[PDB]
Parts: sequence; C-alpha cells; structure tokens
Amino acid sequence: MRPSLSDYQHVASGKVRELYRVDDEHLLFVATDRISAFDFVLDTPIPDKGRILTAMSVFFFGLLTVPNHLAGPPDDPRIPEEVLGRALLVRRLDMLPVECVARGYLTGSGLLDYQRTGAVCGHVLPQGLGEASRLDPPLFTPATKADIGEHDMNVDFAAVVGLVGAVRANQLRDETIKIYTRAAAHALHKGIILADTKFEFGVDIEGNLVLADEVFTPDSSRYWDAAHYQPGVVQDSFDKQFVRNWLTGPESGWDRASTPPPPLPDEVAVATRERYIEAYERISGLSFSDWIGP
Ligand SMILES: N#Cc1c(N)ncnc1-c1cnn(Cc2cccc(F)c2)c1
Repeated sequence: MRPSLSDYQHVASGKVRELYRVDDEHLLFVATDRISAFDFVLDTPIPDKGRILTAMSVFFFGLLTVPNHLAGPPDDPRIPEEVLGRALLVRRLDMLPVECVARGYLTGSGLLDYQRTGAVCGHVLPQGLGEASRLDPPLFTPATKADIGEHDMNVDFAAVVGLVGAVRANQLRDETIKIYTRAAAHALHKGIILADTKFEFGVDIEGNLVLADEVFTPDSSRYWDAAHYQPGVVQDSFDKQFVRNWLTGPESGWDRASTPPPPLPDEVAVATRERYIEAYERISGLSFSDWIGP
C-alpha cells in the first residue's frame, strides 16, 4: 500500500522532471518520460525513459564516493506506485545557486565562448582547438539559471565566489572535476564518452556539501559513442540523434528555424528507448529488465 502522488505537495517542475515535498526533511525526485530536443519539450514521450534515467543515476551515485541526497532505496515505501522506478526519496538540502559543469571536450556554449573570445568561464585555452576537441584537464565551466525558457548563463570563477564564498567556490570546482573525471573514465572503459556534465549541490545541516541532482544521465551529460569519436566534427548524440535527424529531416514537415515541433513517429520513440537501455546496460553492467517498475 504505497501512498498516492496526490498525497504530496508539488514544489517544482522542470522540462522533464518534477519535485514533491514528502515531509519537512524529504522530497520525492521524479523523472518523467518527456524528452527535449532543440530546447523544445516534445509532444511524444519516450517509453521507460524516466525509469532508465533513474536507474542510470542510481548506478552513478553508487560509483561515486561523495555524499549524495538519496534518502532511501528505489523501492522505498514512500514512493507511489505510479512513479515506481522513476522516483527517488531524497533529503532536503539548502541548494547552492550554481550549475556546476565539467567539460572534458569542447562543444556547445563552451566551444562558442572559445570561438568568440579564446576563453571559457575565465579559462584561457590553447589556440587551435575546435568542435569536440579533447580538453585536458577537464574544465570547470559554471553557469547560472536565467529566466524560464532561457539558457543558463556561463560565468567565471569570480562569479561563483560572489555567489557562495571563496572557500566553497574552490570546493565546488574541485569536487565537480573529481567526480566528472571518475565517471568519465568509467564510461570510456565501457565504450561511452561523457563529454561534459552538469551537477547541482546542496548543503546539509552540518555545513557539508552534498551532491543533489540527477547525475550523469543523458539529460545532464552529453553521451557520445567512443568508437566513433572524431575530433573536428559534431558528434552524434548517443541517445537523441534519431529524434534530431527525423525532426530536421524531410518527413517531419518542420523547419527548425521557424516553432513548436510536431509529434515523433512511434518507431523513433521505440528506437530511442532502445538507445537509452543500451547506454544504461553498457555503463552499469546491469540488466534494465531487473530495474523496478509499476
Ligand atoms: N534534488 C534536490 C533538492 C534537494 N535534495 N533539496 C532541496 N532542494 C532540491 C531541489 C530544488 N529544486 N531542484 C531542481 C529540481 C530537481 C528535480 C525536479 C525539479 F522539478 C527541479 C532541486
């Protein structure tokens, strides 16, 4: 007899996730089956996507030695049946207002900042880099949230200091790079490049830094197939390239430059689910058929 989701108070919504209050010290972190492409939440859900990404996140939390916000098992009785397998019970933290990003490779807004200025978030880089260039060491490229529907804004280290304090800023930088390095090496051993990743942290009652997000999902991180890694061109999205190709192809009737995109073919949604499962099983060495559900 699990509680109903309606027993809990909705406190936040993101593009493809939701957050509920369970009691004064706990929340329910819910992944949905919604998928985003080209900054649009698409009309068509991906079956099992919320469960697969939750499974991925749980695997990576277990791999990392840093404190995290998980407060119970994936089958915790406080989790409603409706969201079983795609929701986790978590401890309430005081969240730090920094999107902590690590980049092991140069792409997206990092590449654009470099092409415009020669630097990214305060880091002056070597000349001659380009799309999907490897960065060593990985860069800490923090960002801040903007208005609803707007992209996060890249900021430099001084901005992080101004937001959270000098010592805490150093801690965020160091932990973000350490965590990314560990996860990226694990994934690469399994044939997947984690090109970059985005974390949020919070602080507990005792002042301790706690990892408090989904971690190393394909929504929070760029997944690439290592076997096809080719510096100098845009890498395929391991999980979303079918979706991107169909939307921008001749069958969609949609022009990306002009705006809400049409629904996806059922076949594209099913193929996409397969890509998520493939990524999960390769990285975790586990079978998704063993992951809990309703
Ligand atoms: N995680 C976490 C968390 C925590 N453990 N304690 C306090 N606050 C948060 C918290 C508040 N906003 N978010 C972002 C977010 C996440 C998931 C779904 C959403 F809609 C929005 C995270």
